[PDB]
Amino acid sequence: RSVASSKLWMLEFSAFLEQQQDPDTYNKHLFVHIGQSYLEAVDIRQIYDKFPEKKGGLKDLFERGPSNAFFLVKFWADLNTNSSFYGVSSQYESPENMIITCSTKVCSFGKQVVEKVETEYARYENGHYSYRIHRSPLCEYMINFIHKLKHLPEKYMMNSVLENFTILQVVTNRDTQETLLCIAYVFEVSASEHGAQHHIYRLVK
Amino acid sequence: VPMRKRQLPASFWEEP
Repeated sequence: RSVASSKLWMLEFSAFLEQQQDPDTYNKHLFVHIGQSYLEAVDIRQIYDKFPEKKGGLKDLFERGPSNAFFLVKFWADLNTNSSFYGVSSQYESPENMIITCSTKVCSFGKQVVEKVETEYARYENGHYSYRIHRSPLCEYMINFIHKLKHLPEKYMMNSVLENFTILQVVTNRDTQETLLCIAYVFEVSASEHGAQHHIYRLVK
Repeated sequence: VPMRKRQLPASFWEEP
């Protein structure tokens, strides 16, 4: 029940706000998280218009495959938070030692507004290979977007606004150009008394 | 099209 293709598994993912009260005191609020503690399928035709669609778009990448590399995560985000650092962290494992590139596309009404690319290298770990993005800064667009949601009069408006906010993450083997993982993220405001939640789906044609 | 009227699993609207 994981975000895992033939060659790569995303073990952890989180986006957070860390507040430094003093040099020895930090408070961290997780907005969304996977990995802190069969998958249903979603028809890709049902979400195509919420992601970039043209050459290199979600549909185009999905058609190139492999199809077992494509996932849709629905996050119920915990927006209940009160010297600030907005960051993202993620961890991946593979049986192979590869040079990988993670591309993150922030989208508004299915159009790309930001593209962030990071090259990641492997560390040997217990017979396998580990890849990690540790505390990468959230882009200014994202920070502004979080601020905007909080200053909306109602949470009914938050869900309608969040319906047109999506993220597409593409992880590629830099040397073979193979799609190792592709995760499409959709959002809603959480109403859980147990914090942020998620549903992970396999994307199918 | 609003997400609510799309061909999606029942779980899509059921926060864990």
